[PDB]
Amino acid sequence: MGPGFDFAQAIMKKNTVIARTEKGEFTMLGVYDRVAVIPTHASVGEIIYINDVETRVLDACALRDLTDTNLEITIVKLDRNQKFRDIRHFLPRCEDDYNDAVLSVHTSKFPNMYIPVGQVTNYGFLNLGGTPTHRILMYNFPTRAGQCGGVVTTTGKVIGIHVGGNGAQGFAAMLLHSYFTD
Repeated sequence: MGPGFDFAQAIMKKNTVIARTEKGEFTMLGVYDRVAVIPTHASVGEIIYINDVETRVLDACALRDLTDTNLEITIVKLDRNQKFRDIRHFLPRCEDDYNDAVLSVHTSKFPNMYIPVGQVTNYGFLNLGGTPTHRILMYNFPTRAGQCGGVVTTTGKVIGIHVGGNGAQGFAAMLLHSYFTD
C-alpha cells in the first residue's frame, strides 16, 4: 500500500522460503549464498523441508551472546542448488529502536501476509517460553501462532525475525550484520 510494504514485498518475493520441521511450518529468511535464519524453537534437524522439497541441512547453529544467553536465532546452511540474493547490506550493525515497521509472513496457512506493527522498541531481556533471551524487539500488535520466522523490516532495513508474543505484544530476535560475516 506504501513504501514500507514495497520494501517488505521486495524481501518476501526473493529472500523467503517455507521451512517445515517436526515443530511445523515457518517463514525462513534467506540472507546470502545457502544461509538462512529461523527461530531456534523450530528445532532444525539433519533434514528440513524447503518449499516442500526434502533438503539436507549442511550446518545449523543456535546463536547465544557472549554472556552465553539465548538469542533465539538459528543460522542454517541448506544443501540447496540455488543461492539467495545477498541482502546482508540491509542488516543493521547495532541494536536500535525503529519508527514504522512491517511484519511479513508466508506459509501454507498465511500466504502474502503483511502487518503494519508500527513503532519497534529495543526491549532487551525477555523470558521467552521460560528461556532468558537477549536482543528482543517489541511491537504493540496482537501477533498469533503461525507468524514465527516472520520478517520485521523498515524501509531499507531487515531488523529482525518474529519469535513470540503475549496476546497484546509481539517479539522479534534482532538480526545484525556481524551474524553473517564470511
